[PDB]
Amino acid sequence: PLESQYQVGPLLGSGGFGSVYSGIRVSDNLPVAIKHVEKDRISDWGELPNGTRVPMEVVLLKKVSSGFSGVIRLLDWFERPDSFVLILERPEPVQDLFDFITERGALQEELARSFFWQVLEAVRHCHNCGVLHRDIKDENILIDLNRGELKLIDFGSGALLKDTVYTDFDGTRVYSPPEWIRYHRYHGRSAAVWSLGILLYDMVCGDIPFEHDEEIIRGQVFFRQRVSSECQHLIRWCLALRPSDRPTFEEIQNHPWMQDVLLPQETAEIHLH
Ligand SMILES: N[C@H]1CC[C@H](CN2c3ccccc3Oc3ccc(Cl)cc32)CC1
Repeated sequence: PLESQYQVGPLLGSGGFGSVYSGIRVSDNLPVAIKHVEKDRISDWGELPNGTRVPMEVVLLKKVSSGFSGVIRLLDWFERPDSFVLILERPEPVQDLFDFITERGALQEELARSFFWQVLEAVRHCHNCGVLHRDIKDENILIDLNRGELKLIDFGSGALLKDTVYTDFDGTRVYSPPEWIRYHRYHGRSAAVWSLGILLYDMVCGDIPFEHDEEIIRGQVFFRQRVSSECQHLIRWCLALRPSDRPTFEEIQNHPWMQDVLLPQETAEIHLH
């Protein structure tokens, strides 16, 4: 019944994640995103609790989509003969963090603090649910412009969280940690923290800190914008070369730069209205 339940609108984007369209749920006019993925291009499968063969992406989304959170929720899904179709929440109006930064340049620290805090809360939620995102970056973060609320997208490179080593990685290279570059090995949480350091730098500097493998491995951070000593410190800690020298999520959120975070609505009033 997919074609009757949803009115399809314009294409929003396409890439390694498939093709995503704007949509409306006909039942109640709820704005949705409709994501199509060809079966040929799915290397990663799992099974539901009740147990049919689905993309791992659906497993992971189902695990994180219970209750409210800073993740774009899976509302429904459908199987077609050559594709899967996912129905996702769609905030309106919305802009991804990559475009937002591209247009406004480097973010004021107050705005970066609010945004970074919300990303931490969302990643914590994922980890709590037993999901590792593995591609945390500006283009996988949506901003609900009216509410000042950030939402994580794209679990297509994600995995079940585990305490043992990962030796596969399909995320974005320039957000990938030095242990991946050097050894093709990482642990979930510490690699996530590295990607968070890259993200935070991107927010306050308006560009990523490392372009080449050699710079990632060297791990020396140069600031191109005026950034507070406390923010520089947090970034440098997240980007520690040794995984065990990086902060835990608790330590990031208890860091002095992260004090007195604005609520999402206040952030929208001050910075987005
Ligand atoms: N850098 C990208 C360019 C394409 C869109 C695609 N998109 C999406 C892509 C992949 C997985 C889930 C997605 O979930 C969405 C939910 C809601 C909207 Cl409005 C959009 C998506 C977002 C920004």
